[PDB]
Amino acid sequence: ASPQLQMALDGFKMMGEKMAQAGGDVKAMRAVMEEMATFPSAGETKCTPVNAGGVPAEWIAAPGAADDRVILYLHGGGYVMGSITTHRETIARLSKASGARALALDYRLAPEYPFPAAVDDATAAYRWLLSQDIKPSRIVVAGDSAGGGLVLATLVALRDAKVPLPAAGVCISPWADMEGTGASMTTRAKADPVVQKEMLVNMGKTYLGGKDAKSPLAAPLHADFRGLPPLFIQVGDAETLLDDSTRVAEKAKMAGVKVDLEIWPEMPHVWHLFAPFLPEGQQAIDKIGQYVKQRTA
Amino acid sequence: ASPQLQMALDGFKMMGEKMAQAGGDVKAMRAVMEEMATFPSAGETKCTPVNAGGVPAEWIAAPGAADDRVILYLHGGGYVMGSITTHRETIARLSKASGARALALDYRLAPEYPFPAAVDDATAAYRWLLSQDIKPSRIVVAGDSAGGGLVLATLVALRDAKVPLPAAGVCISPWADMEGTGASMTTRAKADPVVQKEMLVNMGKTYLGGKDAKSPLAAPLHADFRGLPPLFIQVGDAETLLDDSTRVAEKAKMAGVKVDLEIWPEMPHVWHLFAPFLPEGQQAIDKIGQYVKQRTA
Repeated sequence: ASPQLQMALDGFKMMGEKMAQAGGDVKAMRAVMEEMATFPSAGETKCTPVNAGGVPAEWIAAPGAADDRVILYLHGGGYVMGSITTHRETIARLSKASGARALALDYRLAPEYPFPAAVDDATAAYRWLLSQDIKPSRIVVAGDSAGGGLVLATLVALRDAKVPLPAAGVCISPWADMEGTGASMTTRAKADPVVQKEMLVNMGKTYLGGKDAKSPLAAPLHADFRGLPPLFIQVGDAETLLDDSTRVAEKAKMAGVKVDLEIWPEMPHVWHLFAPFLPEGQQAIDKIGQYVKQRTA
Repeated sequence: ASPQLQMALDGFKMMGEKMAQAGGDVKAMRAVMEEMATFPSAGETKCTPVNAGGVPAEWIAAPGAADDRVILYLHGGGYVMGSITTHRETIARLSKASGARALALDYRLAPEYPFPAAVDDATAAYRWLLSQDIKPSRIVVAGDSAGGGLVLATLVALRDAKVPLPAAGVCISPWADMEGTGASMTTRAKADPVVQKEMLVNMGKTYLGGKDAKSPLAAPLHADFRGLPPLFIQVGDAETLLDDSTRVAEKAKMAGVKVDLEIWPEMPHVWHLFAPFLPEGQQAIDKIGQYVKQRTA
């Protein structure tokens, strides 16, 4: 609302500053994000670890979510950090709001497993879902920041490989440009308390392992969008990644894709994560909820 | 349990500044507290307005909560502000954690309705509960800050009037001493982001109506405690009101009252109010749940 928004902004502002303090050290960075993670929904949420075609994963089901309606969820963390643990609360709420069971992927991360390890797990995971006899028309592939990028990458890979595509793709504050050439990397630098050009390019370099920064599957800004299923893109105005969402939305419509873009005024990066006390976070999760139903009916 | 406590502390520090910038403007102050309050539990909580013996009130029942087991909840806000609206969330979490239906009072506030109106509403609300065939052994009277105070005053007044007493009383960071004479007004003044002596003595004066500050039903540190039911007192170590709790716990013990005092390290004033994201918030509420449950078996 705003004393709520201002809690969340100082929230990231502190996350943002412990980030800097970890330096290049990736164990530290991982701990900064894991320390912010709580799971207040745990008590009423069913969690079942599972191997998703060789990808460590977890079924996350809010009460009376359908077995046969499925979100394949791809967590953010710059392709170097995050885990089922950091995003578990958001996924549970998306499950509730959508009446769908989530498969939350623990996909391999950089520097240990650089690009395209993440993409191969996502695709492996999706192909596993089809193997379990879940209809493609009952699945949506959803993710935030890096994982929002990985949603586009994944759909592109799947379409290349000629695998039945899913009912839609949901991108929260997606990261699609590895070089940070977006206008918003300057016009939203003041407003954004955590994502900045330098730290993001550095995280990109780590993901790429010296491979080409314009590789479609790593930087889906530069990917071919023709034939992808409907895309839902939520992004905040107070985001250096605003123009990853604006440019992807423009390019996909031009390619004939059905896109819905929401630019949430004053909201910061993956504001969904502050859902428990930030009304906009839960509002944004309820909109995704409805989208998944109107797409999987 | 620290990136979260730091968000909470910043929360209070923002609130404390908005308090100071209303001056003594009571309309404005009442707006600061409404600003900060949300009700994320609303969707699963049954809320029923009611007149409680000529006191505007609300039944608030979490799922599972029983009709015949009740918390008379008495909200904080220094006897001048707060409402059912400010404390709805904390009250619904106390409802779920305790498996008890709660009655939230919009008790009358100074300076429109100075001391003793709050105490007359409280006791009027209590006797009404009894008129509705709710057994006193199935009642707990619970309150935070000013409302913590009001729990003590209410049990004193009820005992003096020979009204059959409830199973227990619960005081969260209770305000017992109108003159702020405790060691913690000096030893915890740096640590506590929200309660300072000056602002609080001056807020007592508003409640008192120039009546005596040692007045037992206004300052229950000075009340006789002999006869009162069991008390649960929870207070933060990072609180100027810490010694209100320790002093009240020592007097009460000495007067034969079965008293359970918990000092919570680093925690600030009514840290419960941050339960949605602050884990020690929800823990503190979970304990009150267990206390109410064991005291009403």
